[PDB]
Parts: sequence; structure tokens; C-alpha cells
Amino acid sequence: ATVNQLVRKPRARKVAKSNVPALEACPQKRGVCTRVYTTTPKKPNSALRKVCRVRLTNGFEVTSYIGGEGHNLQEHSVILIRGGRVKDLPGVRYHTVRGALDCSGVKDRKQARSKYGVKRPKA
Amino acid sequence: ELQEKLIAVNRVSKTVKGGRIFSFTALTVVGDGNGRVGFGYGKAREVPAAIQKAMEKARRNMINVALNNGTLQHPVKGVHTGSRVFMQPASEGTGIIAGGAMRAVLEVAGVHNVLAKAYGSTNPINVVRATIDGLENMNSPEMVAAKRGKSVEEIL
Amino acid sequence: SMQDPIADMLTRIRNGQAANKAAVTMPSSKLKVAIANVLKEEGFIEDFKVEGDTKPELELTLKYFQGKAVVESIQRVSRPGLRIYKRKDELPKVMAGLGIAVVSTSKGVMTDRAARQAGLGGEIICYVA
Amino acid sequence: KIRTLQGRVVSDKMEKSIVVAIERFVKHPIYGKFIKRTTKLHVHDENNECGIGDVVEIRECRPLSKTKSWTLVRVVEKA
Amino acid sequence: MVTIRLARHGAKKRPFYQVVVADSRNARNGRFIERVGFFNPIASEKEEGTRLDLDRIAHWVGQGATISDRVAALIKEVNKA
Amino acid sequence: ARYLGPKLKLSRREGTDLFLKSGVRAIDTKCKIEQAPGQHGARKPRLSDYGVQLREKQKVRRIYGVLERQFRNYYKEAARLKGNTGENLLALLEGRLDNVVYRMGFGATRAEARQLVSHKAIMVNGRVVNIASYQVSPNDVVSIREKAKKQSRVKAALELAEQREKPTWLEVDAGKMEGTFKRKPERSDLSADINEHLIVELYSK
RNA sequence: CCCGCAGAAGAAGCACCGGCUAACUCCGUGCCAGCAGCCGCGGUAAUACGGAGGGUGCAAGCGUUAAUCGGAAUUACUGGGCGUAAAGCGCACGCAGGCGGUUUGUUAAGUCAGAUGUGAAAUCCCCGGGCUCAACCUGGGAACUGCAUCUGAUACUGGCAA
RNA sequence: UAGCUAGUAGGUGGGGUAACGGCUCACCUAGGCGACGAUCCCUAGCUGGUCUGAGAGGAUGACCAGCCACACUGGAACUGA
Ligand SMILES: [Mg+2]
Ligand SMILES: [Mg+2]
Ligand SMILES: [Mg+2]
Ligand SMILES: [Mg+2]
Ligand SMILES: [Mg+2]
Ligand SMILES: [Mg+2]
Ligand SMILES: [Mg+2]
Ligand SMILES: [Mg+2]
Ligand SMILES: [Mg+2]
Ligand SMILES: [Mg+2]
Ligand SMILES: [Mg+2]
Ligand SMILES: [Mg+2]
Ligand SMILES: [Mg+2]
Ligand SMILES: [Mg+2]
Ligand SMILES: [Mg+2]
Repeated sequence: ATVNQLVRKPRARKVAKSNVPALEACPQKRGVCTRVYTTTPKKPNSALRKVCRVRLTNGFEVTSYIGGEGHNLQEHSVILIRGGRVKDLPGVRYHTVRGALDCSGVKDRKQARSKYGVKRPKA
Repeated sequence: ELQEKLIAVNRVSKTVKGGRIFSFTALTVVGDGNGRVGFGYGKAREVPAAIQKAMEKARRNMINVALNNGTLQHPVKGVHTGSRVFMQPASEGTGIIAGGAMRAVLEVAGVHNVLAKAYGSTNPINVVRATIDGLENMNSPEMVAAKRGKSVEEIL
Repeated sequence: SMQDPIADMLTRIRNGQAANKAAVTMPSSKLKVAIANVLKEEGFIEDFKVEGDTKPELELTLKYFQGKAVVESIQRVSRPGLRIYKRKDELPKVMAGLGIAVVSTSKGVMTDRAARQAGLGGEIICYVA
Repeated sequence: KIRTLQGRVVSDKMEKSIVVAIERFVKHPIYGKFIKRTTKLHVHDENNECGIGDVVEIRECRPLSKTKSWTLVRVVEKA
Repeated sequence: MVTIRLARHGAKKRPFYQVVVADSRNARNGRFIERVGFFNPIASEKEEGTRLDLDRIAHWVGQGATISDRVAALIKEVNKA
Repeated sequence: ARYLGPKLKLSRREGTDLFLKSGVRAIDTKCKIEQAPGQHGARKPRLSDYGVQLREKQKVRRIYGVLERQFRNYYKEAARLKGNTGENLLALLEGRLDNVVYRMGFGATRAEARQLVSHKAIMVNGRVVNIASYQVSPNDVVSIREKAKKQSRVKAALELAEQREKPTWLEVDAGKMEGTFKRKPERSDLSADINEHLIVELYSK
């Protein structure tokens, strides 16, 4: 644009939103598993992804993926969730931190234990 | 004797009645390390053959760069297709600060310290052509003074 | 309408060098004559002459070296829509020193190196390279 | 010499007062253009003689009313 | 009363006082009017471990500034030298 | 904070000796320097430009026993200093007290010199320094303490050093066991296989 | 802080290894279990899942998440575009606004130069000094792109008069 | 979010403050501000600076320092320099 046009109407930024708005700029949030279940992903992938409908402390009702090889999350479980969506799942924008409050660690991991809340097996 | 550098090996393909014919393209640059650089682009059904064709084309097509102490003479802009590049001289120790294709071009041309950015598209072929255009349109104090009809000191 | 004769002069010179015209002719002005003085004395043109007392017509002879033009680039910086004034310690460099920056200082039209010599700032009329 | 300004009268409806529009010439911080900006100062006017559209020369003084801290010194021209 | 005193800077266990002329109400390391020198209590030898600007200090005392006790001792020692 | 692993694996990766062993014997009879370590050693590695820059940085770091955070501080300081950044970085690396001890020959290797430094067996200008990263300035007299002059380590180190090249910018004695650090070594004086503009470009990335 | 003691003696883990991106093969699983930042991977020979060996990076830390800037010339003042990719109002007139041909004179607002006053200290930067080095703390400088006057120049813009 | 303002804008006179002042009162004028964004609405302590950036900028103002505001909420004044 011309300089006069820019003076009259300056350049506008792009505000941007959060891919994880229910976190409310907090790295983790404590939520209650109002539901635990499985869902099938988008094509071309096919499997039974494990998810939970969680009620966070800020009142948000969200859906959170559960990683790891098998969980032990029944309803009313107190879990801690973090950001980072799952691509093949529609709208699932959060993970549950394994090994946090109730979402206990994956049984029998050896690599990347810190990502799944597994304490170091004895040498 | 001439320093060779392979930049990109890209698999193209044309479609025919039977199906698809997958060929290969090779982009290379040759440079003696002292202001004589050229680039070559060669196609062949096989990667080594394409590389050799690029090598021959690059050796056959070189240009003169009026280097100054292993760095550029003045800020320059290289414009080709959808690729614009900016190159600026730097005091020694800076090294080469450029992208992929530009790094190859400058390393083989013999520039040792330069700052550079690549705006627009970053397609290696057009980046190379723009960089070479910028170098071949970069002047030197001696010939600038010559064309203006003055002496080097009278210019700087 | 013609709202920048200085840009007109620079554009005439640029187009003439592009089209290999030997001389480019235009209406004259005090400022145009001063800029022609600067360009001539730093060797970007041979000669210039202003003929006429009611409609002064200025003629600039362009120079080409080995066939190529000499004025490879010539840009109007401080245009009417955005005047540019620089201080003696932010006077620009053109071609990292090889080029010139025609600057109108308080003592007349005179290049950036001369302005840095005489400790002056002023209006950056144009860049020449 | 005392600090002062010079502006253009835009209204004299006030009794013993005038409103003076003073235009300043500020280079824009971002875009580098020199833009016109005009400030309006309620100028005290004893006697009340200045008209709408005259160039008057004014000086800051003590507060005089709610929004009148400036006052006349002389009238540069009549319009 | 405007007082000439020591504002402690430095780090832990290693003080370094700045002799400042300040209103006696402000905080110790707070607003001052002028910095007239410094004093290093753990000053290693060979280094000028104490420097006062006696002309400015005398200016302030003439203006009526009061002098703290440690600053008075420093002035005595520096003018003794 | 120290690479307490096998040493010759580093030399095998970089393809060249880093003097990580004493030098009593050629390293060829101690490791397959030609072969990179691990199950896939004979594999022919096509390295990228980032590969070239990364390996160069590692090589020099491993030579001096420097870790990445400290080496980045060195690079920042070298860039900040006037002149050529690459040679300034090499000079700062050479100024390390452990490296100065190594060059002066009180340690057969830089790890040995580092342990001598860290066990308070070294003085600088008379004061004991046990900082393995202490920066030795011009004209300093790096010495060995009397209670540590009797260690066979220092002797064997001196007779191992004598059969190598003698750093010009140093003056060492075997009797008094001192050394004057005359000047800062120059990029020209140091080994020419180190190609430091790769480090410069890497950290400019 | 200095000296003495006894003995390697009390002290290494985390992430990753398909490309981006440094680092690769076996076994288990069989579009399942699962991974995932994107491209994507997994359907009986998986360097992409899980385990093992090997390796890479960093290191008393290592990753994940949250957040900001960068890359992003992706709001382009420096530094972008508008025939077909998003983008010339359907076309005109026209107030405010933006810009303004040419010569002489005058003014000194813009502009430039110089000086003065301030622009707190710290922080950033430069030259040094001190804590065994560094972090840290300091001395001096530079800088704080500014603003207000005053004195000059007045080429260019502005005013004013021809 | 396009019109807002009735002590509202100005004048005179009286009162009031440590001090100029619609600060307050009576009267007399009908003004004042706004497209260079008034009024309204939503967030927000401000700065030196911090983070990032080649830089211009962008984001933010934790610690430290300067200024302001507040002290359960809403108001008042008293003593006091
Ligand atoms: Mg550490
Ligand atoms: Mg790789
Ligand atoms: Mg298998
Ligand atoms: Mg940007
Ligand atoms: Mg575009
Ligand atoms: Mg279309
Ligand atoms: Mg279109
Ligand atoms: Mg049309
Ligand atoms: Mg004109
Ligand atoms: Mg300051
Ligand atoms: Mg004029
Ligand atoms: Mg608030
Ligand atoms: Mg940028
Ligand atoms: Mg409370
Ligand atoms: Mg009282």
C-alpha cells in the first residue's frame, strides 16, 4: 500500500488462537474422566484409539487421547492432561500425562519411559 | 582440480501409453575456489549418468566472479524466476551464511565469508541461477573506476 | 501530472541508457543542473548543456564503456510522497562505496562522500550505481 | 526570548476567549512521512478582538479557566 | 533531612557500598540524588578500595546535608591518607 | 560432566586421532581407526552439510574434553571478541589451563593434564589453581607444586611430550617444571586439519 | 580458606536413530497392538510399532507440555502484491486530505551543523579490576536513536511577494 | 460504539484552597468537544527495561529501581509540616 494509506489504516497483525484453548495457557490441567472409551480414526488409518471425555477444573468438557499400551482408567479417574492433538482423531486436542495422578504408567516399557511414566527398571 | 558439488537429485517422470517413465535430474556446480564458478543441469534415466551430464555441462559453462579477498565486493541482489537472493560481504571469520543451493555455489566459487538470504521460492535450480546472476553482475573497484574513467583511489 | 521533475530526469537517463540513445534532452531546472553537475564531475555522463532562455532545454550526453551502459542503476529516493533527510553520520553508502548518493546539503548539491567530508547532512536526492 | 507558538483562530464565540488551532509538522514514527497534526488550544483573549481565521501569536501562562492556560501576545495578521 | 550514607550493593557476603546523598526517608538502596563515591570493605590491596568525591560532599554539607557515621569515618580516613 | 567412556570410539567416529591415548604406541594396533565404531562400521556414510558441521564441532570439543554448553559459551565469546571468530575460538580453547598443561607436557594426554590441574598439582603465577578451564593469559608461569613434582606421571608425561612437536608460544623446563606462556597461539600455529569455519557456520545456523 | 588422613575409594542419566535431523540391524506383532511435529507409517521380511544389541545428541541433567519472538518477505516502514493464483470500486464529479511546473527576492518552520540543559541509578556494549576461573560484583567510558532552547547554513521542501 | 456535554464552555462578581482554577455559588452569554476518532464498550497498572530479532520491529513488563493506586467492601473527615 502507499504510505498515506498505511498512515490512515496501519498494518494489521493476525491475533492467532490456541490449538489447545481448554488448557487456558497452563501446561497441564487436572480433569475427571467422565467417560472412557475407544473410537475409530480417520481413514486411511484404522484401529481403536483410546480416548476419555474429561471435565477439567476450569469447567471445560474435552476429549483426551490416552497413549501407551493399555490403561487402567475407569470413569471418575483423576487424570492430568496436556496439549498436543492427535492427527487421525477428530477434535482430540489433548493427551493424558501417563504416570501423573491416576493415569498410571505403561506396564513393561523400556525405551522412552519418561514419556509414559515408567520408573527405571532395576539393573 | 575443479571442485565439484552435487546439490539436488530430483526424480521427475513423464507418462506414456504403457505407464510412467521415471527419469532423474541432477544439479551440480563446479568451481576452482577463486571466482570461476558454473552450474550444470543434466537429465538421465539413471542417477550417475545424470550426475555426469550435469558435471560436463557445468564444466562447459563457467563465468568469472571478481572476488575480493575471498569475499564479495558489495551488496548484490540476484533475481531469476521465483527466487530472489541477497548477498552481502562479511569480514573474515563469518564463514558462509546461506541456504543449500547458495552454500554450494559460494563454497565452490571460492567465497569464504558472505552473508546471504533467499527470499521467494527456494527451488534449488532457480536459487542457483539467481546467485550466479548476482555474482556475474557484482562489480569490482578496478572496473568501476575504469568505466567511470577515474582511478581506484578516486573512487574509494 | 508531472509531480517530480527530478524523478523524470533520472527516468529519462535510465531509459536512454537502456535504449542506447547518445543524448537525452529534457526541460531544465536549477536542481536538475546541479544534479547534472554532480553526475558529470563524477563521470556518469560526458557533458551537459542548457540551451534556451525562455524554455531552457537541458541535454545530457550518456556514456557507454565496453558497449554496456555506465549508469547501471539510478534510483530516486527522496520522492514527493516520502521525503528522506539524513544526518551526516547516517549518510548512506551506495554499492558499499563504489556508487554515489547525490545529496542536497545546505551548501549545494554534492555527493554523500563530499557531505561526509564537509560534515553535513541533507536530503538524499538519489542513488547512482 | 520567551517560548511561544503561532496558530490560526477557529472560533471566537467564547467571551474574552478564542480557540486557536496550531498545526505541527511531525515525521511519522514508523513510515517516515512528514504528517500534519493540529492541536487546538483555548487561548485567553482580553478585550476580545480576534476573528475566526486570523493568525495569532500566543504564550503559555498560569491557568485561567478550566481549559485555558494560554493567552494572546500579538495578532500577526487580520483575516 | 538530606543525608550522605552508604547504599549496600554487591552480592552475598561481599558488600560494596555506594556513598549516595539521598533523602533520609527513602529506602536504603532506593532513590538517591547523587552518587559521590564508593567503598569496598573487602577491598583487596593494590586496588583503590575507597573513593569519595570530597568537593561534592562538601557542597552537600554546605547545603545542610547530614553525614552518616560510616561515611564520616570514611571521610576522616580518606582526608588523613 | 566428563566423557568417561571409551576414548578410541571418538577417534574412530571422526576418522582421525584426537590424542586421547598417551602415544606410547601407534593407535592402529589399539583400535581400528579406519572403521567407525559399532555393528555398522564398514558402512559408507554419505554425510550432509549438517553432518559435516556437526562432526567438526564434536572433533574439536572431544580433543579438548569440552562439553556443549561450555563450548557454546566459548563460541559466543569468540564471536564477541574482535577479529576472526574461528581463530578467536581456537585461541580461547588453547587458553584452557588443562590444555596449557598438556602442551607444556606435564600430562601425556589432556585427561591426564586435567586430573593434574584438578588435583591442585598446578600453580599459575604462584597461586594454586584447580580449575580445569582456567584461562591462561600471556606471560603466565604455569608450574608444578613441590609435593606433586615427584609423581611418575609428570616424568612419563615429559618424556612422552619431548618426542612430539614443541609449541612455539611456550617455554618449558623439566627440572624446575615451569612454563612461560609467551603469546596466544595463532590459527596458523595450530594444527591445520581443524576446519573451524564449519563450527562457525553451525553455530550461525 | 590452608594442612594432614585412607582408599577408586561415597557419585550417570535422559531423549532419539524413515526424511526433515546426527545416528542402524535382528526378533515379536500383523492396518491389530500401537507411533505421530508434518509428510505419513503398521495388511507375514517394519531402519517409522514394541523388545534387544549397536549407535547418536545432551549431560546432573534430559524430554514433553504451556507461552513469546524468529524462521514468516506470512501485514512487506526497512521489505509484498492486484490480466488469469486473493485482490482495480460499474463509471464519473468532487469538498476535506495527499502531491505539485518555472525564475528572482525574502523568511528560517521542516531540514542540517554546533553548543548548552536534561534524557535517574542499575541492565545492554567497550576498556579494565576483584572473588582459585566463570556465573557474580565493580571502576571508567560509550550509549540512552529523544526533547527544549541558543547560534549559524538555507541547497531542497513550506510560508510570503513578485 | 457517531454524535457527546447543562457547571456543561466562557465572562463577571462573591466564597474556598497553601496555591491558579467551575474548585464552589448567583447572574449573564450559547457555547465546548468530535472523523487528526469525541462518547460508549472490552481488556490493562505505567516506565527504566526483559525476551526474541541482522536490524527495523514484534511480545512482555516476573526479580531489581522510579512513579501511581489500594489496605475486608462503601463513605467521611480529625490530629498532623
Ligand atoms: Mg553444568
Ligand atoms: Mg540422518
Ligand atoms: Mg519382522
Ligand atoms: Mg515479519
Ligand atoms: Mg504475496
Ligand atoms: Mg478463478
Ligand atoms: Mg482471481
Ligand atoms: Mg475498471
Ligand atoms: Mg515545486
Ligand atoms: Mg542509564
Ligand atoms: Mg521558496
Ligand atoms: Mg486488572
Ligand atoms: Mg526478520
Ligand atoms: Mg483479603
Ligand atoms: Mg491541619
